[PDB]
Amino acid sequence: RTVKLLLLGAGESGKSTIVKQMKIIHQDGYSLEECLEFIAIIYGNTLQSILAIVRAMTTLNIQYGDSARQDDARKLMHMADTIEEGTMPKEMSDIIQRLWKDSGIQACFDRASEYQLNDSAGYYLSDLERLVTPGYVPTEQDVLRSRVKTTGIIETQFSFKDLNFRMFDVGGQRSERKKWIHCFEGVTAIIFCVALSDYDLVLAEDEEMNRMHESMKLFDSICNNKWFTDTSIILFLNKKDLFEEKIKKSPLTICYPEYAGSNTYEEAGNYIKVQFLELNMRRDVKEIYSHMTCATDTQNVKFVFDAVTDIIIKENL
Amino acid sequence: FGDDIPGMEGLGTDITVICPWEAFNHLELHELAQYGII
Amino acid sequence: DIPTKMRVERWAFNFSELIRDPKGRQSFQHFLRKEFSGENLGFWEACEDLKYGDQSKVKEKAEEIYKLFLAPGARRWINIDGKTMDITVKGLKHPHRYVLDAAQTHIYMLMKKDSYARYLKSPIYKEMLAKAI
Ligand SMILES: Nc1nc2c(ncn2[C@@H]2O[C@H](COP(=O)(O)OP(=O)(O)O)[C@@H](O)[C@H]2O)c(=O)[nH]1
Ligand code: ALF
Ligand SMILES: [Mg+2]
Repeated sequence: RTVKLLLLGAGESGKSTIVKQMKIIHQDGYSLEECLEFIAIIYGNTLQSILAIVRAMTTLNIQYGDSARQDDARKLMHMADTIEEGTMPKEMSDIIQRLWKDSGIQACFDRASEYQLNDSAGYYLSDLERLVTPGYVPTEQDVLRSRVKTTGIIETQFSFKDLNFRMFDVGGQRSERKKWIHCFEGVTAIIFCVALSDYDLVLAEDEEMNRMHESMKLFDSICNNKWFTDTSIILFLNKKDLFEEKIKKSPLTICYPEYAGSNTYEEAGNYIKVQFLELNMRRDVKEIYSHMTCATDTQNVKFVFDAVTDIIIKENL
Repeated sequence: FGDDIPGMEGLGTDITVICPWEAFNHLELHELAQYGII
Repeated sequence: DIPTKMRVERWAFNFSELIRDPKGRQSFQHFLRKEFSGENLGFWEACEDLKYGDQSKVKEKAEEIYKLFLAPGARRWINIDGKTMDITVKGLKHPHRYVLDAAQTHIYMLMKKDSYARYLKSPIYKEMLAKAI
């Protein structure tokens, strides 16, 4: 039988990354020419990332470790306007590499929760030399880590366990949610992605709104909706790798003022899971399954998607 | 026709902005097609 | 207007060639409608019209664009960040030729990076190549 599966969640929760993993795991994967197409995306992500950190230097009033960087920053901003989008000229990468090594920029980078910064900023910037080496070919991880804001509703199909999947990827920003209704008919299962590391961030659409609070409202509305009574709903607490690092320095109380547990992966992670699962005011009747995930980890996604398919199979009697 | 549905006066941003589909929560899935929402 | 084969293949050279072409934008729109993201192309053209249209209608046009693409919950609400929007909404208080430049660039890149790539691999585009004279 055919399975209509919806990937829902707030912006930047990991949805499209999950779709890439389906391509790698249950489809054709990525060819050389396909990987080469991500170069412009990656170079674009890299430049946007460093520019945001440079801008936050003034916004958070952080001083550079070396004053000579003030001039490098000015020049980077200028070049950013003249260079062809998606390119990384020798002169630009040399400037970016010097800024990245500055102690002030690093202090600013560590305070990323205070502004808007791509998730993979560190990943790309810390290895910029490899990315600008002649003959560079994006690896699968480089592709999975890339960032492209999705707009609209996109379908992808693949077979697994004798099931024909029709997986729908949607955009998560507020403006994109007006379109979600268009794929609510005959939904077999819903995977709701929550970015665990969002607990101390604010929305790109509304700088006053905490990202996790937004996800909670969305899950609350989705899991208690009449239209999904017969739908299997699975909660993916995504970005556990980023969360694992962030919980060491940023208190969960930033999101949940009452949290009295320790700021550790297990305890804080479970607390967040509980806050989401208890929004199901029908928990008695139907249960919501959950998994801690790392969407950029192929083996983790392969394993979790297998358990999701089992549920769907088990649920379809 | 999705924007011609009555009863939108009085509801907060939680519906009009955060969870848009909630404005149609009084409708069955088969009615969404009938009333041109989808 | 039936595009020649060379013209349609040129739409794949880069996004700029596709969107700068009347037939290209028409073909791209059929695709965006399929993905429910047609408001992006609609917004881009509305901006181009505001800039190079009758400069005496700027005020009207800007108010209409705001009502249709920018207002919270707008029928064709576009996907831009809070800052860009703030900048645009403030500028709209006192309209002008290039008042939507920030928003337009953001939306342009949105289509280029996401929708355009899929367009070139879609049945719609492959068919345009087929029927190409
Ligand atoms: N480290 C890390 N990055 C992730 C994870 N999931 C998504 N990302 C990255 O976060 C950004 C947003 O993910 P994406 O799939 O586009 O989010 P979507 O906005 O929900 O589609 C991309 O740069 C991804 O590579 C994760 O589990 N760990
Ligand atoms: F931020 Al998204 F798909 F939700 F790119
Ligand atoms: Mg996406």
